[PDB]
Amino acid sequence: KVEKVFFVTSPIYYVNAAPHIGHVYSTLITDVIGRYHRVKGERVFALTGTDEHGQKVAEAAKQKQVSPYDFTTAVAGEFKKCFEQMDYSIDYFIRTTNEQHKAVVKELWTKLEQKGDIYLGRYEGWYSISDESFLTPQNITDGVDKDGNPCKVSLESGHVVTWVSEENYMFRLSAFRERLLEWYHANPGCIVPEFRRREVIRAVEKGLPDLSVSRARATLHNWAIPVPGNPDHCVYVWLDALTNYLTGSRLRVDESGKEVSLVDDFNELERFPADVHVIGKDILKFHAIYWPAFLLSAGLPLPKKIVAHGWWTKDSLGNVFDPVEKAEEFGYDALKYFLLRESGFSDDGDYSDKNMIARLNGELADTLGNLVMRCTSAKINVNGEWPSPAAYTEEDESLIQLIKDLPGTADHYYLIPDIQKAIIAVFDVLRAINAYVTDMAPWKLVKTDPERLRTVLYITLEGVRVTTLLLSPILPRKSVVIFDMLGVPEVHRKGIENFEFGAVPPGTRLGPAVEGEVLFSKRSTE
Ligand code: MET
Repeated sequence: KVEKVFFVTSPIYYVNAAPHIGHVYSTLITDVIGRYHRVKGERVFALTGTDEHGQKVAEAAKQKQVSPYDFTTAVAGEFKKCFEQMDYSIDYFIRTTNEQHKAVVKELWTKLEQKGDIYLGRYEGWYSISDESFLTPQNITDGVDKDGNPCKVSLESGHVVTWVSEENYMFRLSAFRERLLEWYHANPGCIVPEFRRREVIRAVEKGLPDLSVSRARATLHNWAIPVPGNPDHCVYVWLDALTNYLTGSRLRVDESGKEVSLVDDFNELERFPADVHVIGKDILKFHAIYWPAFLLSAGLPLPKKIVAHGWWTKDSLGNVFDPVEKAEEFGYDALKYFLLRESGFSDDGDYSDKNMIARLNGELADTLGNLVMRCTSAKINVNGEWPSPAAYTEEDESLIQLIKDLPGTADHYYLIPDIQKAIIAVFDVLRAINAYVTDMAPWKLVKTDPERLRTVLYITLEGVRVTTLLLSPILPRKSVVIFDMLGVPEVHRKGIENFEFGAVPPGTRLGPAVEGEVLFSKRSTE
């Protein structure tokens, strides 16, 4: 197609409470996608951040008896600390309190208004403050609040809903039904997974109401962006929030990660529109309906892909999963592996300690770690080098073919994107490499047929190198330890050139050994 910066985003999270696993998972997926495109040698801009305005946040700050400025700044700081500890490679962390962001929101608003797509009207209806979401009466039901009093709750989330009757600026969303439908039909990969795409089409097929994009300022505790030309109104937190993707695309960022300039025209930085928006299923409508509608109105290009995973962007009754405690217990790369291996586009995942140990011991230690140790062992690799292969048998070639096919396959999965499938494909090949090794018994060959061992060892090292390269966006620190052990030069650790079989030449020396070297140490079953 065209050469631009591959632009991948995560949602920006409400700062009403501390960061937790949902946020870490969403930002993980964004990080992995970005990392894979970097190892393909593409330019990448990965974006994450915090949603800091609105009633929900203001009221959370009121509950803690602190000013919104101090509260948002403190919780935003917790998010940054958390993501730093998680060892992501995110290019920029945006906050909607940022002054440049507010300028962008005002430019976008003025466009919608000049286009004729904003009018003064009224919203009279249900609203979820916890989700900052307007709801029809079909999407609420009966429940209770903390006081046990009967109340209405959202069908979507189970949060308490309230009736709102306000003069509001309205966006003409109803006018964009046909164009949104055209967009879904013409780009059948634009929403992932496919069943969520089908949900969006059905919802839009039914018809769209107009959307309130302002609120009376008192309702918001004056914690929002004023509407241009009307200081009695505040911009809807979601229109403000979605705009973070446009803002991010227009920020020049220095080496320490501070924003230093806002460009006038997004084309200047070549990021917009996003190639992938990573979201949780709870915020699908905002990204797949509202967002493209605003862009169509403003005449901005639309995103290429929205991927909605099965977790809730935001969710205690005596049940905890602390990301850092787990990572300090089992390792950071292992935890990341586990989260991405275990969960597809569903809540069907088993996140017990029992299952974590099984995958750690089974896949990372027994399948991958053991293979790395065998092909670098002094016992088997007596000369500590990549040997030069002799002639290949049919069995050799069957394995070589699997290895040559693997890049093209994982690449497709990464681009869906479906990271779980990309992992399963790589491990299928690791399993095949192990079976080959068992078959050939290279420990026996050292004594018996040194020439045969050359071939078997070479194919093993090259299968390990390639699988590891493809696993490196998922296991960034361990992929480095593995490449060091194999003695793979830095240049061969990225680029599509190095997807090819045979990229590291024979005679390459292995890295230095360490006594009792741990790649993935097993954990007892308790
Ligand atoms: C533009 S994405 C906004 C997401 C929302 N703030 C949330 O936390 O769920």
